[PDB]
Amino acid sequence: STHFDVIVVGAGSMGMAAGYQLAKQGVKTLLVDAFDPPHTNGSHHGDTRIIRHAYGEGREYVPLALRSQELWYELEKETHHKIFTKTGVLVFGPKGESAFVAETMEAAKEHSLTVDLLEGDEINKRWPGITVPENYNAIFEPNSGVLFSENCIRAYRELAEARGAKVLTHTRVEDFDISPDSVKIETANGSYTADKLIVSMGAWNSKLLSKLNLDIPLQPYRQVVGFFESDESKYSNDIDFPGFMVEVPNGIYYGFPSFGGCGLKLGYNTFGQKIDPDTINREFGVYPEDESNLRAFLEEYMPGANGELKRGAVCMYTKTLDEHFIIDLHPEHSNVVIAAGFSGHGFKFSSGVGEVLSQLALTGKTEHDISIFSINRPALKESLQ
Ligand SMILES: *Cc1cc2c(cc1C)nc1c(=O)[nH]c(=O)nc-1n2C[C@H](O)[C@H](O)[C@H](O)COP(=O)(O)OP(=O)(O)OC[C@H]1O[C@@H](n2cnc3c(N)ncnc32)[C@H](O)[C@@H]1O
Ligand SMILES: O=C([O-])c1ccc[nH]1
Ligand SMILES: [Cl-]
Repeated sequence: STHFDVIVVGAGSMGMAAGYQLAKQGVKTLLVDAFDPPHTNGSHHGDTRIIRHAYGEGREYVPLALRSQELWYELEKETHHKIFTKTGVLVFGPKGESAFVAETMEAAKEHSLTVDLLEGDEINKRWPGITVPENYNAIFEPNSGVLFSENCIRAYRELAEARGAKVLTHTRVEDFDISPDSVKIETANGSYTADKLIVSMGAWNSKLLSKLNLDIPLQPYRQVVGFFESDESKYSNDIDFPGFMVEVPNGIYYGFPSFGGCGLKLGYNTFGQKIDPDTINREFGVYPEDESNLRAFLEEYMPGANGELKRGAVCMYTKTLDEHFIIDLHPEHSNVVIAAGFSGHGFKFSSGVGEVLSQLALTGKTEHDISIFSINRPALKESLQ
């Protein structure tokens, strides 16, 4: 005989943040997760995540990125877990041949963000360890950096539970039963009811949203990252090697400086295997592209960090057709909030989204402008059953 004010299905990056925001307000919340967050089955492991402010995916994300940054600073002061390191983020690519680089620069200009603009040999000179052609240009953002994503979720969870939130782990939600005055979920461990529901199952939204009469194109992608033994005198966070996201002819790559000798971490963002979250192979190296795509980049742009592979991780992106998020109320149920399709670039915003989700669930509205994340926008090609 236990109901709840709000139920969060999927206590990961977005869900746990929401749980923390709700618990802080004394809202009796229940968070249900198929596993035990943080874990290595979803989209939040791999240890680190980049947070950028000058948004190359679109300047409309800036306000949320800035609020998220402030919230990350708040979390740092609230927990013993490490949350953020200001490595700065470097963005580069061939001059005049990168929409990403261009939009990043424009976003920086339009929002009066503090950035450094350099090109060619200036890049190589400032950051020994980086070798780009003379025709390359870049924009460096000194105030953005790296988030320790697993620590973020763990901190949010510990804070939320301490304030009353309940977390039901290793419990997969299998169905939903929504009424105008309440919401109900069904699991093998029991059924639960509340006044409001927040759906944030990550990669699994592409399989379970149909249970909510929603037909939205969502494609999960297998994305790997590798840690490589590197020249610490050049790639360590200690010597200010920055986090980065760059565009080269074959696509977009991202990386992190070596922290305490863990080695430089690199990822190839443009490519990934289309998969099912329930049958995805989470072993690094099973596909020759896993390690080959990464070394091809390192050999050309960061030769000193192309050493032995120290560690590998397999994680998932969940893309929408326009690659913009989905944060909105269910079109037929104002008491249901949806957080989906973060298309590989949503963790940095998770703190902000947690606040947005909490507001939508409790009031049906949010102070933040989330118009570009509308669940009813045509660019999504959504529908119902
Ligand atoms: C994969 C990846 C993503 C990524 C990245 C590097 C890699 C390799 N680097 C990033 C970066 O530098 N900066 C950034 O802003 N984003 C970056 N990303 C993307 C980001 O990690 C993802 O967008 C984010 O983690 C998405 O969060 P979301 O909360 O959607 O996904 P989750 O953390 O996986 O949580 C979902 C949870 O729900 C649970 N679940 C699933 N099914 C069920 C059912 N049936 N019942 C109950 N719970 C369920 C999962 O267990 C999971 O915990
Ligand atoms: O959003 C990002 O900064 C990012 C890096 C890799 C995937 N997403
Ligand atoms: Cl994602």
